[PDB]
Amino acid sequence: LWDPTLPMIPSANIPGDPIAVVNQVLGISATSAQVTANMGRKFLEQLGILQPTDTGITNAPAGSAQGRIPRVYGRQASEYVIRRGMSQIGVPYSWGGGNAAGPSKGIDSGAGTVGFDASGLVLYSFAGVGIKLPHYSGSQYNLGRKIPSSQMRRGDVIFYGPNGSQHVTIYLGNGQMLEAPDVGLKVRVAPVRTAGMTPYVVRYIEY
Repeated sequence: LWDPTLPMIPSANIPGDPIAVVNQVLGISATSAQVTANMGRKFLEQLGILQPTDTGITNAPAGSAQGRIPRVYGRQASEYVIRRGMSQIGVPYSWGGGNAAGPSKGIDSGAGTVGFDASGLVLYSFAGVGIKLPHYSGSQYNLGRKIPSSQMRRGDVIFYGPNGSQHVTIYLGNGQMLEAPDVGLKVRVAPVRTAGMTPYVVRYIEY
């Protein structure tokens, strides 16, 4: 039922729209959704397609094959997401860690450690193009569009455990995935594991 290489428990479940940026000097703070909207608007502006109605949030309604980002720009969007995640290789794992702005202090166990957990890394990566994801893998599994796992494609998101609750990674193609794996390790590229994998992956960006 679970990937037996990792703890056989649900991943950290961080509610709502957490504060992502705190600047004590300037006296400001902002949430993950704020940062994500701002990045989404910048991305749309860089494609030449920003509209006054755009908040910057680009998610498709769950199950729809139509999101805000045009299909002709989806490969570019996906590659930007992957670049963002890959830039984090070497950052420590932290249980509960990460927000749309970068690694962060975790929760519970991970309260004294700045880093990413699996769903935190995924949310950070996708935030660069305005795709807003909750900080819990099981909730991430309910968004986006399902693709059969046998047909996973670079940029799709792989899940593990019941309800996708254990672990989540970004598929890179060629049998490799980007993940924040477990305590004492760092964000890494690793071979895809099939044990405990859900029968679908999730696609957030169409192309």
